[PDB]
Amino acid sequence: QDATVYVGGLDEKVSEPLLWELFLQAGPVVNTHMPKDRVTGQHQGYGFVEFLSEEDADYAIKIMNMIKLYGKPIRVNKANIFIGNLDPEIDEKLLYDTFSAFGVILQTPKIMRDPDTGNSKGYAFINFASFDASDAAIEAMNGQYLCNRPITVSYAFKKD
Amino acid sequence: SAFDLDVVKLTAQFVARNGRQFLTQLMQKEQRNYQFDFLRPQHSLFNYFTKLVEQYTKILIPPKGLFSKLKKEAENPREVLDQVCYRVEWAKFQERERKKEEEEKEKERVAYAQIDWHDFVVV
Amino acid sequence: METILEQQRRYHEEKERLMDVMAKEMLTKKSTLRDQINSDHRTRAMQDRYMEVSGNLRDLYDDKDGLRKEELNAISGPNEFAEFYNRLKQIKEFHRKHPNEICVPMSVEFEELLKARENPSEEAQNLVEFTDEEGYGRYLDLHDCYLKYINLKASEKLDYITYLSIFDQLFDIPKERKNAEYKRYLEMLLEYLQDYTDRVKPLQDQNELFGKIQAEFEKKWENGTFPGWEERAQRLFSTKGKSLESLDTSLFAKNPKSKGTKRDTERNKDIAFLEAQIYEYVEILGEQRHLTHENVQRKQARTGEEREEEEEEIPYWLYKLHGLNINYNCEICGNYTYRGPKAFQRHFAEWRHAHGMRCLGIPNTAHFANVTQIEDAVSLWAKLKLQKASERWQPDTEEEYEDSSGNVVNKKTYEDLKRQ
Repeated sequence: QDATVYVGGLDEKVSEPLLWELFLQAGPVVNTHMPKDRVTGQHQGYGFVEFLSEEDADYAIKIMNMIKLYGKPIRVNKANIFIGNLDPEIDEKLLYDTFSAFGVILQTPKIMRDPDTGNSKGYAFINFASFDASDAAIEAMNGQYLCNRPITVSYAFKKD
Repeated sequence: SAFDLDVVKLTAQFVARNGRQFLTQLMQKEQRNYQFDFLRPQHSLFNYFTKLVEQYTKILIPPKGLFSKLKKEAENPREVLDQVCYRVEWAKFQERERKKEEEEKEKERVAYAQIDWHDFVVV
Repeated sequence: METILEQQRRYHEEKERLMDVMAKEMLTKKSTLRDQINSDHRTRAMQDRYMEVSGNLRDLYDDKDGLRKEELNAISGPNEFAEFYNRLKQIKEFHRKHPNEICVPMSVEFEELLKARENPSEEAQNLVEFTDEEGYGRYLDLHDCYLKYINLKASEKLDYITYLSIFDQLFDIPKERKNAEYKRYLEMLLEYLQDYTDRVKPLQDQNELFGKIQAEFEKKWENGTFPGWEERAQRLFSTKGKSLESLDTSLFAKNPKSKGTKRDTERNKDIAFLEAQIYEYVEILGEQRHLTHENVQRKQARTGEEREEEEEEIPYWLYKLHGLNINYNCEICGNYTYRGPKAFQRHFAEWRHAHGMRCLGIPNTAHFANVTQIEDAVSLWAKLKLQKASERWQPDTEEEYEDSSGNVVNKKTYEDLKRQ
């Protein structure tokens, strides 16, 4: 897990030897793994590249971070408001700093991860201090231009 | 982080003995080729340096132990218990004020989510 | 050292942290009497520590009056500051962050969820200062005092209710003589009552209460504290009456009243002070004595069981064909028990067997696949180790120390011979 780098944000043009060919300049990528879905039978955008040394994986994570690969925000990492279609290049501290401009955050946010890879699932949950920050996130942040990924902010629970 | 904290404590001790706002022992040190990034207010350590300077100024008070001796806080446990009870009452009043502010914010959020947003009038 | 600047601010921060801990202890609600007594003892210990810190900080003002002339001088300044900065310009190779400058006194004055006790008060226990019969200040133990009174009176006609009725008197006639041996038991009963009063309220000032009791004993009890309408003025030491105040003032400095008797003011002053302290403890803790008497009456009126309850509180053919009903003991693989021949070979190439081999020390080699033993595993790891083939690069240096003989110097011998 230390020598392997988890890549997120892969489109349909990216393939299993294509990621190994793109990561060959960063370091000696020994193997590439792409988990296939059960309903569609294709990649879900997240994969793994197992290299030989941990320094090559660190250089690939520091070089290929927030890159625009196949029209997709590909990024390598070390393997009541709901935000969907978020970029995997952002972290919890980066999401807390991005959410601090609209309103005040009550605590540190959390992002959902896949049970197989564990880098990024695609959705996240963040809680605001009051309902005014949630309304400002649903008015402004729900549709704002993020890092090559259109996010969507919505209410997790609402009572009619 | 011990050397930076010691430098901040030395700057707070040297700046508290000044007779003016700008005529201090640290303003002339900035022009004497001494790098001090904690003097600018843009850094996060400046908020702690201001609290250290405030504590150094409060350590120079006449009831702080320079020319007088405290008798109520040092020789009366009942006065300390009354001060602790007053601090607990002030904390309870602050918690009640925060609960009232949260209730007012919830009432404003309930009133804003129930008003009609289709009756537009441009005058 | 900055004793007037840094040490005074540190003492003020410690006093503020102690006051914040006392306010957090007083703001929290209580549910039990023993936990409340432990919190009161911890608050009393924190108040004593804050008073000691204030007394230590209040004495650091002798050199401050001499150093204030040099500290407030605007002619000085950045010279000594630059000298201190050059003294603080040492090697910064100690890459270690210390966030416990103010967080450590905050954590020392706090408690945990498993045990509600502070870090200086971690060794404190309520069972070392109070007995089980007292109930952490709920009642008072009077069985030993009643046994001592029955041993001193030499009679079995005094029960616990009679002893409680005799001990309830404050200014009435005593049960025995004042010059008898009952004063030695009364002094012990007063010394126990003083400790019971000091244990029932640790947050109260015991020294101020003792000084007030001494002032009331000296200024009031020694000057006729019980006026009448021999009955006008009574003396506690001499145990005699007086006609008027002038006769009592003339007899207060008399020769039998000073030292010419066995109950004078010279020898029987401590017994009178102990009796006054016992009377003050009975007047201050009368509700606890009434609760102890009610508990004794409830224990006497109960039965034996009530007193004990109060004191206690499928394919078999396929199995035979595929190779079932058989196992294999992989000792190197954690001594696991595998299946038949199908799992036999599988047991040599797996995660558990690999972890066991790695923990045993032998590397996972293909030749050691069919091996399943300890001694045999070590023999394989030794004999199948790096044999004579592929030696250490075939070292043959033959340095030029002689140029005509000597070549046994290896790659390191000739190097050391040619270096020096």
